[PDB]
Amino acid sequence: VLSAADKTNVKAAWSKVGGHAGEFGAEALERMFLGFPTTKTYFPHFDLSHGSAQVKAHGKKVGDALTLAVGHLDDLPGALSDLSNLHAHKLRVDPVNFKLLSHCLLSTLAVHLPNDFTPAVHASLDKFLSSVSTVLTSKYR
Amino acid sequence: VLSAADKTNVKAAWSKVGGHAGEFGAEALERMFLGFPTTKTYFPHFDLSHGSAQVKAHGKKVGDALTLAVGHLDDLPGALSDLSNLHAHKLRVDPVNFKLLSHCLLSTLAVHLPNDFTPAVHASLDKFLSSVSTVLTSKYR
Amino acid sequence: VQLSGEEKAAVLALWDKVNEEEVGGEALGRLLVVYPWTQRFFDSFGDLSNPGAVMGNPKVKAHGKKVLHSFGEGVHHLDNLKGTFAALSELHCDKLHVDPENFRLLGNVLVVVLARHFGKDFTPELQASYQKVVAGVANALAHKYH
Amino acid sequence: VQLSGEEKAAVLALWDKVNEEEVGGEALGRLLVVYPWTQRFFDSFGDLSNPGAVMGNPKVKAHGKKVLHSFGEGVHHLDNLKGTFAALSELHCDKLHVDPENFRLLGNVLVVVLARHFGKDFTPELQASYQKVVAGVANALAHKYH
Ligand code: HEM
Ligand code: HEM
Ligand code: HEM
Ligand code: HEM
Repeated sequence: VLSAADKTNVKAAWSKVGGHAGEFGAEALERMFLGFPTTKTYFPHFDLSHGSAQVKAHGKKVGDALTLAVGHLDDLPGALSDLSNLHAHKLRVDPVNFKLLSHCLLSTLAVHLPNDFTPAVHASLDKFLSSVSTVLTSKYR
Repeated sequence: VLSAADKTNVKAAWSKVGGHAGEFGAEALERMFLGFPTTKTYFPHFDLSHGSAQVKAHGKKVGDALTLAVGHLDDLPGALSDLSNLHAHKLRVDPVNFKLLSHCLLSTLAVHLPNDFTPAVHASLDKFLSSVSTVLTSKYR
Repeated sequence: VQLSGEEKAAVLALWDKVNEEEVGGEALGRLLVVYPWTQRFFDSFGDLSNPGAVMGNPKVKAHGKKVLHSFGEGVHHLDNLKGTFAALSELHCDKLHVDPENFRLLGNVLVVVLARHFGKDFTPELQASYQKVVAGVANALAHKYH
Repeated sequence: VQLSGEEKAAVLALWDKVNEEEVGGEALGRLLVVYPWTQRFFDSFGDLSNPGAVMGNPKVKAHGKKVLHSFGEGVHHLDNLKGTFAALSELHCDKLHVDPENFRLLGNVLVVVLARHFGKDFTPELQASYQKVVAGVANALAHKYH
């Protein structure tokens, strides 16, 4: 769980991501839409082609929400409260799907920061994406 | 998540379980060892035959810990803190296994309290067993 | 889906007593109640807003019966699930886009419903046979995603 | 495990560049670090107490290479995973008792390791092909539990 050591790794790792959070969030969606095509189902209204401006715009929102969560590890439930309602009540996103996106975001971070993506940092980031996924599916069950 | 309505259903449902909690905990283990035999792997030192006294004794411990959790829904992490250490550090129980046991415990409650096991009560009890499973695997990741 | 001839006989004997509409409607309704994101596939069924709307919607009961009748077909063809459900496997992947994980949730909710209806006749050994059947069905529907 | 002949060609071309010991040792070590309950299967390997003990244990690297060499065999026999891994399927179910879910975790950790090592050459499309391969392997090892 998010232990102090995990909070320290996650803050340090996100400082290295720095200004690429939105570009990494866009790349992660892309790998998710190509590797796990059932996910494309929640985005009928998007142009999902490589480089669509919408995906790029949505990659920035996801990237900013992760940057917000990193700033409030002590209280993700209140920082992401509004996103729980949307994903649970409004979008009815199948929980398996947060796992696929988390996997795609770790893959993207491994591509771009190979030297910073150490085993201990990979373990803390997985716990973090798991905590964020739990808050977003909390309003369900 | 455990909303007040879920806490009210879980307390009411556990009051109907009453004194059979240990006998239901023993039956649930039995259905788990027969339906999902990889689970038998954590109990080499037990006599797992139908009616083994050990399984019956362990069914009582599990039943009592659930009865404790039902008494502390507002704070499962502190009430079950000691059980998190054991399952995570000492036993290294694969998290998939809490799901199998939760399923087996719901099956057992459906057998014995068919009239009390309504759809809304089944939904609250699933959320409860999920919360209890999360606390017990928290000390991992 | 790899059973003794006596386990298979126990499986079939219970299925002789399964009312497919009562069990099917209840299994599907409980799925929709207990795992709420599953309601997005059934937008066309109308009011699915609370447990009572859900358990009483005639659309839920009729679809539950169809799903259960089809399950009853895999029960009568345990030596050939893969071929019994191939076409159903492509409908769910291709047209419905259902994640395969939901096939496992439904199979387990079905098992909980059989327990509720058969009580103590639904012994631990009979439940173990049924877990092999629901997993056998869940993997043949999931065979075309793979 | 249902790929275009060009996707298959891209898959094989990357495998020409895979150092099975470096990638295998890293994939297995990261599994043991990231999903800690997986360490119970490897009690005999000795010190697995912290990331450094884990990444440097010679027993982890050698087992990672064996696991990866075997994976490389399913890559060279994509039209026949099921038969390539049958015997391995029975060892894991019968003797090791590994839950099949762990095959999927390892496959994904492998994908994250290929990304780390190939960087931008490990494109989104190449990653999508590899997700079909790791799922193809995870289901053939899981074929004997079912
Ligand atoms: C790390 C996990 C996630 C985070 C932090 C996240 C964050 C967000 C944010 C910040 C928004 C924008 C809301 C707005 O613009 O008001 C959003 C919208 C949305 N997300 Fe999530 N998301 C996550 C995972 C997912 C997953 C796994 C899916 C489905 C596969 C998904 C599907 C959607 C959809 C369909 C929308 C509405 C988009 C639109 O119509 O513009 N999200 N998400
Ligand atoms: C609802 C979930 C669970 C609860 C509340 C629970 C509770 C307990 C309790 C109260 C103990 C006894 C400790 C003592 O006597 O000090 C225990 C021990 C143990 N449990 Fe868990 N348990 C759960 C799930 C599991 C699962 C899923 C497994 C593995 C498949 C498992 C395996 C064990 C083992 C191996 C022990 C030690 C038993 C012995 O050697 O006597 N438990 N559990
Ligand atoms: C036990 C596993 C399942 C079996 C045997 C099964 C079987 C069937 C059958 C026989 C039909 C009728 C198809 C037709 O005649 O065109 C159907 C349709 C459908 N099923 Fe499945 N199903 C299963 C699981 C699921 C799950 C878990 C979901 C979603 C959470 C799902 C969603 C649907 C939908 C949305 C349709 C089309 C509905 C309509 O025609 O209004 N099914 N299924
Ligand atoms: C990509 C999926 C996997 C493949 C291809 C694979 C392949 C292999 C192979 C080739 C061996 C050597 C067997 C022998 O020569 O006797 C082996 C052994 C073993 N594997 Fe798997 N494996 C996989 C996943 C796993 C997972 C996820 C675990 C546990 C978390 C696991 C645990 C073991 C153990 C404990 C052994 C025996 C170790 C020993 O001999 O010291 N494997 N595996």
